[PDB]
Parts: sequence; C-alpha cells; structure tokens
Amino acid sequence: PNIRNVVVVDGVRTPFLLSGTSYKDLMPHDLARAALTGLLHRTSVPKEVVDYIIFGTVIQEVKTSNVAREAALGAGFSDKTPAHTVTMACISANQAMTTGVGLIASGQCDVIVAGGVELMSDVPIRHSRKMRKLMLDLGQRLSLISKFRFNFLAPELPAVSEFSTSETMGHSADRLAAAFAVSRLEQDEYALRSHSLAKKAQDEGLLSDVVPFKVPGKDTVTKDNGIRPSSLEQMAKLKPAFIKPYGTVTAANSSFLTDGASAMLIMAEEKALAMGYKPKAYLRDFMYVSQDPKDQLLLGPTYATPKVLEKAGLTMNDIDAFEFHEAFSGQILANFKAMDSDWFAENYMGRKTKVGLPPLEKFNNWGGSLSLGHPFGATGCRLVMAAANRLRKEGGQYGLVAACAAGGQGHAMIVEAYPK
Amino acid sequence: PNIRNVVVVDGVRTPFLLSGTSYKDLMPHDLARAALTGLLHRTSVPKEVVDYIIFGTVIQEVKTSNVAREAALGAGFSDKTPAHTVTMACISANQAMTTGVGLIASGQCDVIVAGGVELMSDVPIRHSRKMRKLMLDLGQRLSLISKFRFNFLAPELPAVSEFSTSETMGHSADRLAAAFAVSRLEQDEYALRSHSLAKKAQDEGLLSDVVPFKVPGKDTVTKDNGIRPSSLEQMAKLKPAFIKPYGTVTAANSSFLTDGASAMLIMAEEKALAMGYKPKAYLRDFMYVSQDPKDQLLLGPTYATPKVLEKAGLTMNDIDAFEFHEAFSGQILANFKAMDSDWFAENYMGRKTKVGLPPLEKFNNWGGSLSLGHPFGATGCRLVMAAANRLRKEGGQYGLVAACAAGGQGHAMIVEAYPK
Amino acid sequence: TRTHINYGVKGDVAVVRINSPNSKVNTLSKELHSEFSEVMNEIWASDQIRSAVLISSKPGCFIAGADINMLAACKTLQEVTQLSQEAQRIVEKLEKSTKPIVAAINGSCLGGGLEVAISCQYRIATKDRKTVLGTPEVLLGALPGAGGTQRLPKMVGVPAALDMMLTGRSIRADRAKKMGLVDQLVEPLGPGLKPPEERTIEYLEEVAITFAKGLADKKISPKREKLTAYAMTIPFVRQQVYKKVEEKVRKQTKGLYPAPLKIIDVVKTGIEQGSDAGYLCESQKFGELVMTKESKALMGLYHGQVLCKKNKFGAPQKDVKHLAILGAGLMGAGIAQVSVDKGLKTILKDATLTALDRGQQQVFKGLNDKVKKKALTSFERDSIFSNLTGQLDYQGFEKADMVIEAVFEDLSLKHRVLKEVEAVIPDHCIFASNTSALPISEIAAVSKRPEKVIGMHYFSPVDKMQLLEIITTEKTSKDTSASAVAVGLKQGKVIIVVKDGPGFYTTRCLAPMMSEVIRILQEGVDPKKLDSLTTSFGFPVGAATLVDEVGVDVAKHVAEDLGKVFGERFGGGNPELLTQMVSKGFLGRKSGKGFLNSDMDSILASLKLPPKSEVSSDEDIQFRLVTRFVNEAVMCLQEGILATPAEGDIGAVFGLGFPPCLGGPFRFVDLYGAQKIVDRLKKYEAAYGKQFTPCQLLADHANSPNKKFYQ
Repeated sequence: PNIRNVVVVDGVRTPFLLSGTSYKDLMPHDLARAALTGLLHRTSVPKEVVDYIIFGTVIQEVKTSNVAREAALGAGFSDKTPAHTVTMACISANQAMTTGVGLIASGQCDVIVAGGVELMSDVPIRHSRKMRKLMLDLGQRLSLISKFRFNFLAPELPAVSEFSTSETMGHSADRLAAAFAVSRLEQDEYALRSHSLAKKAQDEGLLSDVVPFKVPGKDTVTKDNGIRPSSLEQMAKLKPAFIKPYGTVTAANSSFLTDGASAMLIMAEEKALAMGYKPKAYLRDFMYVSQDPKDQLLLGPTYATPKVLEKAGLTMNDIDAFEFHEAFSGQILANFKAMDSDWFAENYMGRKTKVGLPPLEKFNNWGGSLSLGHPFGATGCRLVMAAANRLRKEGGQYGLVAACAAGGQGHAMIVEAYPK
Repeated sequence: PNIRNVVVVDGVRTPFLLSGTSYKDLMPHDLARAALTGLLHRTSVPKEVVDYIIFGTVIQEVKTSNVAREAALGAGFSDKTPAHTVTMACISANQAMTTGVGLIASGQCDVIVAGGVELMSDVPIRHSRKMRKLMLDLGQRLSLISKFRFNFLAPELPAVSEFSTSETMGHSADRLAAAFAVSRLEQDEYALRSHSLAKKAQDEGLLSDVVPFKVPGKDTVTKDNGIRPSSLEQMAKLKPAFIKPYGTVTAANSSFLTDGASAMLIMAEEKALAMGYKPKAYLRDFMYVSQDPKDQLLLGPTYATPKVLEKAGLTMNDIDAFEFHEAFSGQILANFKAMDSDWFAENYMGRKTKVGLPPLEKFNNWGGSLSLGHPFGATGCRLVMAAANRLRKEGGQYGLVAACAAGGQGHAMIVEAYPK
Repeated sequence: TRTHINYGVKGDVAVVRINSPNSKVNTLSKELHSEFSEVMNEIWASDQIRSAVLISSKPGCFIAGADINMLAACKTLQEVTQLSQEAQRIVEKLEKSTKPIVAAINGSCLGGGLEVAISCQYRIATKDRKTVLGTPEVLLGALPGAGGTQRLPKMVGVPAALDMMLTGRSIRADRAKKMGLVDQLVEPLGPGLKPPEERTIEYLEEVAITFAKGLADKKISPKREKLTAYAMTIPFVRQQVYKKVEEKVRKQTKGLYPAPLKIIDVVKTGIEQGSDAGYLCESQKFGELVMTKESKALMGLYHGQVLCKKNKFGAPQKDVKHLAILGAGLMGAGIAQVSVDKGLKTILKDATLTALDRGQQQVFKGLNDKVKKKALTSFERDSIFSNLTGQLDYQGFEKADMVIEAVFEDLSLKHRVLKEVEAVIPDHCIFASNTSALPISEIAAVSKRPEKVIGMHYFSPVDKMQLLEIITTEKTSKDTSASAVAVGLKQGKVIIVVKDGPGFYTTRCLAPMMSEVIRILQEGVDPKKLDSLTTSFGFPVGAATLVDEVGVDVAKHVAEDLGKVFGERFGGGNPELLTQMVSKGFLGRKSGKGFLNSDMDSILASLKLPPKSEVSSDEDIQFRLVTRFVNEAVMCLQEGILATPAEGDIGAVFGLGFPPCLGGPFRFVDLYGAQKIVDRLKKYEAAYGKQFTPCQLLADHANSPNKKFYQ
C-alpha cells in the first residue's frame, strides 16, 4: 500500500494489415519508428524526459539486432535513453509492460515506452546448417575449403512449430478444441460475433487508438483490413486446412498472417500529476504462468486467472469488463467451457469450483483478435487501451486482460479505471 | 532500507572456446542446456523451486525462438516456470540479472536464473530481401510467381556494424584509442598483463566457476583455449587489420570470435537463509546509461560510474576491487586516461573532477576479457562471480562491475561481499 | 619573416603550418607566397631535417583558390601573364625535390590548392562531409592558378578528369580514393582531452610524420581497371575522343561560352606535343580569357554570391526550430523537401488525405535519389524523413513559432485563412506567405499582430534553383527580418531583401518579358524556331518552356494583376490571348505534351491581326526582349526597390533564368554600355512610342559624360 503507483498514458497503435498489402515493402524496424513517432505526436512530452524505452519482436531481423536502440534513435530521441528488446513467442509486448512496471516500482527511473513490432511478411529463410561453413572462405586454402561439395543446397524453413513437440499451432488448436466438446456450429457463433461487432466498431469510429502513417513505397495511407462479415451458411463450406476434413478449425475462423506495431507510455503517478497529463488507468498486479506443452498447449489464460484474483484479493463475477485474447475460434470458448464445470480445476490444482465464470456479456465487445488480425508479437499492447477506453466508456472500474502464448506461457493482469 | 535484499549463488560458466574448435558442431540452444544442467549439478536445489528463468542471446536462431523456454524444458525443469529471452548487443547477460533483481524486489516471486548463451560460429547468412518473396509459392499462379527473374541471388551478410553509423567495431575502437593519446607501446603493456595473469590464474586452478561437459560430436571434454602469453617484441610485428598500418589496433590485442554460455542463480535473502544455502554476495544498486553513437561509441563504463557512486552514496577510491570489462586493448586504458584528467567530465556533465581514479592495482587481476575470450552476449554473467569469489579471496567488501556495449549502452553495478 | 607560415622541429621533421588570422579563411595570394618562398629554400638549405609536411593549422578549409580581389585586381596584359607565368615556377620548384615532402587535406580544398596538392608526392585526406575537393576553374571561367591541368591527366587520366576539371563540380573525399588523387584516408575523431575538433587538426601531423620517416628510407612507394585499359592506349583514337568532347561541350551548353573550350586546347596540345613546353601556352591564354568580356562581370557575380550568403541583419535573436506549412501541393511539399534535412522540425498542413500522397512522395522521392547517389547514409535518410509529420487539422500549432502559407493564390480565401489560423498560434511567431502576385500590405492590415508578418517567395522547382526572396512591409521589425533571414541562410539558399511595391520584383520583371512571348507568334514565325532563337542568345530554357514553366492557370492572373494598375501601357503592351488558350482548356505541364498541337494557328487566323511589317530579324527580337527586360530591371531602384542596386541581379540571374556569361541586366551599362542600348531603342524609336519608353535615371548619365553606376 506504500508501493508507488503506475499509469498507462495514450496507447498508439498503427493499424493491422493482412500480409500481402502495403507492408510487404517495409523493413522490420521501420513501422516501429512509425508507431513511436505517432506516440510522440499525441503526447506532447519533451523528448528528453522519456527514460527507458523497451520493445519486443519475435523475428529479430539480424542485420540490425536490438531493434529498440536504433528504433528510438531513428525517431530523433535523445540518445541518453538505454533500450532493449524482449523476445517471447506471442505475448512479447505485454511482457514489455510488466518488465517496465517492475522497472518503475523498483524506484530508480521515470517513464517507460513499451511496444511490440513485427512483420510476418518477410520470414527469415536461412541458408543451411553447412553451406554457412563457407564463412571459412571469408590462395589454395580458398580452393580447398571449396573442394568438398555435393548437392546439399536447401534453405531450411522457420516452420512455426514451437519445437518442444514438433507440431504446428493448428494441431494443438483443434486438439484442445475437440477435447472440450465443441461443435462446429457452436465454434462459429463466436466467429460471427468477432466480426459483427468489429464492423460496427469501425462504423461508429471511436476505436481511436490508431495513427495513420504513409507506406513509403505504395500509395496513400493505411486503415485496418481484416474485417469482413459473412453468414453462418457461407462459413461451413470452407474446408478445413489444418487437418483432414473430420476436424473443426478452418481458415475462416482462425488467425491470419498480419503485420503491425504498437506502443504506449507508462508513467509514474507522481510525475503524471506533477507534469499534468490526464492518465488513463492504473496498472495493478500480474500473474505470469506457464503450462506443459504436451497437454495444455493453448490453455493459456484460464490456468492463470484464479492465481491473479486471489493475488489481488477479489472475486471473479464482480469484475467489470474482461477481454481475453484469442488465437483461434473455439479456443476461447473452450476457455469458456472447461472452467464452467468441475474436474479441471480438480486434478490440476487443489479444491476450487467454477473460478472461471465469465458471463459473456462483458466480453470482447470491441472485437479482439480475429477482428482486426493477430500480430504474432504485438497483441497485448493493443489490448490494454482496448480495456482502458472501453471501461471508461461504460461504467465499472476493474478489468482483467489475459492472453495465451505459443509455448504454454499465459499472461493475466488487472487494469483499473481512471483515477478521477 | 526496507527493500528486500537479493543474493547471487554459485555461478556456473561453461568454458570459452575460440571458434573453429569443438563448438563448430553445436546447436545454439544446446550449450544453454549444458550450462543450465551444470547449474543444477552444484546447487542441489529441487527443480520445482526455481521460479522464473531468463536468458539472453544476440543471434536468435529462428528455428527455435525464445531460447529460454525450451532450453529450460530440455534440462528437465518442471514446466510451470515461465521464461523469456532478453536481447541486447553486448551486455545481454548483465541485463538479465538487473531485470531479475527488478523482478525479485517487486515482491512477487522466489528465485531467478540468469544466463547468456551464444555461438558466433554459425552466423545467420540469410537469403535475400526479394528471393524470400518466393514464399508466395508456398498451377499457373505457381508459374507466374516464378516468371519474373533475373540474376539477383545474393546472400546478404550480418556485418556487425551497429547500423546507426554503418561502420564496424574496430573503426570506433581505434578512433577512441587514438583520440586519447595512446601509443602502441602503452597499448600493449595491458595486453601483456591480460595474458600474464591469465596463465597464472589457470595454473593455480582456483578459477573454479567452470563446469565441463562433453561436445557430442567431437572427442572428450573442454577447457578454456584463448590463453597464450608472448613477448612485446613478438607483438608489434603483427600488422593491424582494422585499418591501414598507421593505426593502432591489431588482432593480437583484440577480441576474437568465441562461443560459450553462462548461468547463475539469484535468490531472495530470506529464502536463502530459510533453505540454508551459503550465499556469495548481495546485489546492490545499478545505473544503466547510454551514449550517442557518433562520438562516444565505446566510452561505455566511465560515463556511468559516477552516476552509480552517488546513487549508492560512497566514493571512488574506497572501493575495494574493480573489474571493468574490455572489448579492445587500449579502450580500457582510454577508460583510464580520459577521467584521470579534467575537460571530459567538464562539458559532458557539470562540475566534477577526477571521479574516475582507478589505482590499477585492484584491477582485473583474475584476467578479464582478452584473457579467456569475449563472447558477444555472455560476458557479465561471467563477471559477477569473478568479482565475488575474487573479493572474498582477499579482503575488502565492495566492488563495481561495469561493461560497455556495441551501441552506446553502458552498465555499472556494485556488488558487496558475503553477508557473514 | 613568419607572419602566416611557420614550422618547428619535432622528430627532426619540418612541420610547416598555414594560417591567416585576418580573414576567416586563408587565400592564396602574393602576400602569402612572398613568405612561402623563403621558407622551403631554407628547408632545401637544411640537412638534419629529412622530410617536411605542410598543413592548415587554422580550422576549416585548406586554402582558397585565386584570391578574389587579386585576379580581379585590374592590371595590363603583360603583367597578368607575367604573374600567371611566375605562379607555377614556384610549383616547378617543389614538385621534384630531392628531399620528398607530404601535404595533407582537412578542408574544402578548392582552386589553386590542388596546384599545391597534386604537385606533391603523396597527399592525405580526412573523410567527412566538410572536406570537399573541387576545382572552381570553369565556374568563374578561367584556367587554374598554376596550370595543374598539365599533370592531372598525367596522374589520373584524360577521360577520368576530363569530366572533372570542366564540369565545375566538386567531389567528396570518399570517391577520391577510387579516382586516385588522394590515396589514403583517415576519418576524424570525436571527444578528446582538447576540444573535439582541435585534436583532429593536430592528429594529422603525427600520421603525416609516421608516413614521413618511411618516405625518407623508402619503406612505402608512391607508385599507387578502366583507366588501365586506357593507360597506354592512345595512338590513333586521338581525334576520336576530343572530337566527341568538342561536340559534347556544345550540346550541353551552347557555343557562346568562349571560356571552357579554351582549356581543352591546353589538354589538346599538352598531349602529343612538348609537355614542359606546354606550360607556357596558358600564359598566352589565361591573360586572354580573364581580360575578356565573357567573365569580367563573373567576378562581381561571385562577390555577390558570397555577399548575400550572410546574415546582414544584426544578430539572430530567438532562432526557430519548428515550422508550419499551410497547404500541400508543389510549393509546400516542395519547400518541405529542402527545409527538412538540416535540422528543422516541420508540420505540413493539408485539407484532406487525398493530397498528402502527392505530398510526401515528393519529400521521399526527391530524397532517396540522394541516397541512390550515395550522398547520405541509408539510415539518416529515414530520420530526416521522420522529422516531417503531416497533420490534418490543427493539433500542434501551439508549439509552432514560424508559419508559411502555401495555398494557391487568391485575395479572398487567404484573407479568411489568415483569420482562422491566427488563434491557435503563439504571439512570438512569424506569419509569412509565398504569394506571387498580390502584395502583402494589402493583407498586412487584417491580422491581430501587424509587425510579425513578412513574406518569403520561393521559386518553382525548389531543389535545383538556389535562392529565396524576402518581402518586407513598412511594419517589419528588425528582429522579424533577422529571424526570417536566419531561416533563409540556415536553409542555405542565397537571400535577397526587397522593400516591396505593386508587383514586387521577379514576376514584376517577368510579366513584361512574358507579355511579348506572345508577340513572336503574334505574327506566326513558328515558335519552335524561337526556342533555338532564344537559347542562342543565352537563356538556358526557351520562352515556350518558360510559359510551360510558369503554369498556364496563373498566367491569366499575372496578366491581370499589374494590368489592373499599369500593366496595360508598360507592364505589357500586346493583346492578351491566353484566355483564348485556356478557353479550350489546355493544361500546361500537367497535360504533358507542350506546344505542334495544331491549334495555336487558329488563334492568329481567327481575325487577321498580323498584317504587320517591320525589319525585325532574330537578333532584333532578341535585343527587343532583352532591352525591355533591362528597361524594367533599371526601372527598379528608381523608386527605391532596395538600398543599393549592386545587390540586384544576384537574384535576377540566378533563379529568373537570365544567362550567365552575360553579366546581368543591371550589368549592361558597363560592357555593353547604356549608350549602345539607347542607340538600339533609338533605332526602335518610331515603332510604337508607348511601351518601350526608357527610364530617366539611366538615360541622363548614359552616353556622353562617361558615367557608370558605381564604377
């Protein structure tokens, strides 16, 4: 109760484009610079007060390592501001904010920038394990290194398979989907919702966490692209791609390869009231847990939430506004179905009942993932302002954000309303 | 004075090999596993008590991202232990310990593993910016994507050049070396020291922060390789490689491409006294600052140290044992020469005099970098135990560790003796 | 004695240093060689010292070229050839010494400095943007200070530097290694025990001395793939290179530059004839083309060129850091393209998104060609681009301190636009506008602040041309004017200050030229011929390309603007038909194709307006357009357009399109004489009697009592 508080300020997000449109020209530290300049466009903060910016990627474009250093130097920051990247699988950003709030509550620095930036358009296709031994080349020794050769030229691929179990995202996706009794019809009511709300959200136009910038190669501007509504009969015809047609995950109700960036600012409360910026939210407790990647691969959030509710000292139903992150349809309703019953908190911890009961009404109304795409390491640093401006818009004062990651890590943290 | 304390426990380091020897077979998350199993060999800790392991690379072998997750799962850890990597240029590890101590002093978790793991043997030579657009390939559209082609096959290289100024490590190295009046003879007295002490250090054999493991492809064991002593007359004949022969940095007194890993354990003090392990050191304050990469590129440590001395509230000369990290000879004596005079603290901050006076006697006696090689992102998590067991060995109680990074970031933190 | 040059002994090596504390930069002069003589002979009279090195210990440039007021110091032909024959005799002293020597370069070495540089055995240079290496020889129109062109192609080659020594343009130190003039590079330093640039000038002394001892005992040799193909191969292709260049120089320019081909005859005769005998041909040449009527006023052009790259208004108080560009398009994004790289924060106002795509694709497309020619790094490119944000409505003008309007010209809409973009701006600001026609004192009486409004008019392709012009009311404070011209010279484009008038200066003189561009095709003399006819007199772009330069839509407004006041009698004087040109709707440059177009002829044969007859040949109409242009250019300052008119055509030749190698419209009273032009229009006296009427101030001192303006 004597720990210094901590504050989210206005959360710039450059809009998410499906891959193949205007971000197929860019360079994977450039829209970092775009999102960060957009943060410095609506914050009016002197550029020397911003203390310790931290970003997070997943790809790590190796011509320029530690993205955040030169990505802050590119936007003209004063260069007495150290930086580092933080790489996880999926909640890279929203690991940025938690190490930032740890950096603040230690009581040594002033303000944090946290952001998440990636482009799955140019995936790194690297050359081979053994052709790169021709790095020994760089006058007869130059010949004798080249003397041993057969046809072993093959570019090995970064097949996103989590490597601990050697199988892609979708196998574990429809495993956990089918394991908790999810029909195809029940799995796509949510797919209908996660676009039907999204088009109305862009229609009223108050999802205003978006800066535009111009892509330097192609024509004009950007605005989000992954939003398309359809009917239920025009979805079940789509034959599923991740498994043979008995399964139940198709590309309609599933994430897609999209690119984008995000940033925010995190301030100590006392300098937030000394300088005089109007804040948005506090940033209270955070549990941070992992799951064994053989069984519960994408049972991310709902093994973590009753460990953070008891951490804060409150109850489930008296939260005011969730937003759970998705990566597949059905996954989130399996993260509805499993904990609206017994037997699963049973035998995977001791003696609780129904500690997940989300009433579905106070759920993802401003459409979360599957609405405007799922960047692979930049979600989360959308999600906090999509909690904050949301629970300011209606009443209520608390709300948890929780996300699942490729590898078993979960994330869950509660966010409180504006201090006025 | 009511902040919870924090403790370094025994710091395993797998030995550093010059590249081309037995680590040219490995896989860049494997000696992570070796160093971590070696940490679990001499700590006797139950494998379920270790809470939140964090590593740090610089290369990010992209077939398996977030190294620490599967690199903890590989050593048989209980998988209810979340993990992430932290990538900087050079002080990646020793950014690991500071985010760990921030994680502890927040007061939510128990114990931290911090380590740094890399192999510059297989550098990532990636394919091209535009051939990877043939990812669109993965029956006439398969032809029409292949229809546009000229000879533009060229593997672009990860030329380590820091990208903010488009020039390698050595240009800035001998610039800062020549700028502070360093002769060739004065630059290599230190080169003689940093091997002459090292061979005696391995001769007495008390540098005992080394586990062996077997390389699976090649024959037997490992032990450090970069140690060779010579005379001063057998060094000036080596013609310098980083610049035309008027310059003053050659490959003899300079870092070399070497590979290796390191880990440690960081404990809260109260559980360190409750379980009963004999600690090594406390881990007090840490300043963390950057420098503008046009002028002071490798003026890393000595712009950071008088910002941490006043942070802790003590004085320079009454420290007991330094160890400054090196990356080039001369650099460290330019980080002796500049601040043993005026005019440089002048005009780059306000009103100090001679706040760096290291008396050279309490310096790098157990040979630091250039002795047993400089891994590119794993130094530092050697350096803390090389401070700790060192200042236990003689008297004294305090000592600062400070390191410079490729990009302008510095690092400096004080380490106190054993609490008994 | 030792007034500017000195050495000492260290390492038993003579460190001769170059300095001149009087001026800011050091110049080659008689007053420098008068002591530079009796030092190297003492170096040649020594024996302990076995190597020497010269350097400019003053920071900045290395030396200048020919000192501007010494070659322009008027002297007779035998002495100007005697000095320019003596000036290389001192170079043929030291270029082949027994005791070898080393020079060094840490500045903008230009002009005769290469004479000092490449005469040496071994030079050494500093890789940064400030050091450039160029030969300003043809740009003032001469041959160099000691005739180094007879050992440049001995060194680097005929075809290699033949596109160097008469292209005029300089080279940075990076390409000079691949060229081969300087061989070794050394990058500068940052922080030192001494301030961070004084060591870099004292760093080269020791790199020079560690080269120097090696030269005495020969551990390194001075014998340092396209030129190697040429390197021995010219027995027969001789005419088949300089003939290709002979028509190259007259296809690039036109043949009425007698300057640059007169350095070709040097390198034409330097090959195949007596090389040492060739060092006296230019003694019979340098005295010719300096004492001629081609480049005599070109020295005065250079005096004004350096003279208006100066602040000239006191001291800059409260310098600007932010900008505010009201309106995208071709000027706004245009002036953003130049005002963004060298450290000015800018905000670019637009109306809708639909024109920012046409906006930033100038400030990007005209930028990365800059990195396509390797003049910048690939990284700093993008920070330069990200200094420019583009807003949509207003959020951020509270931080702004200087505003420039860029909206398409109107008296009515901008009258309001200044009234709604006044409130969200602080009081220590500057409002300014790039009007072309209507004056500012008509719109300076509207706003809340009367005194913080100036004008800045640009010119249309903003990158290539290189000047601004200032519009100064009655109410402009000295601080306002100084703060404006601070942006002017920090911009880099050479400024001129103008006290205003109805029609200020440049369109004020351009429309009385443009109103007779219809007059040649008013008879119908196939104005495709007129392009050759007017580029023959010297204008770099034809008058058809001038009306395709201005934009056809503003042509009616710049016809009506002073025709509202006095353009009908002498700001013009022909029937306007451009409204009939746009009656069909021709679009000018945005229609792509210019004028045969098959529809200009129907204009003149609408009703028979040209039965006209007068003896007006091509030379006649050339001097008609030029003499009316200079009648207007001498009309200025008769009302006092500014303080002293020697500041004049530093503007009016340098963006207006007036030919260099013609001294300027204010400079034809001198080498062509007011007497001769008044005989030209007195030959033209009975034509109309109305429009060509000469001014009174130039005419009274014109012919008889040998008076000039200031000379």
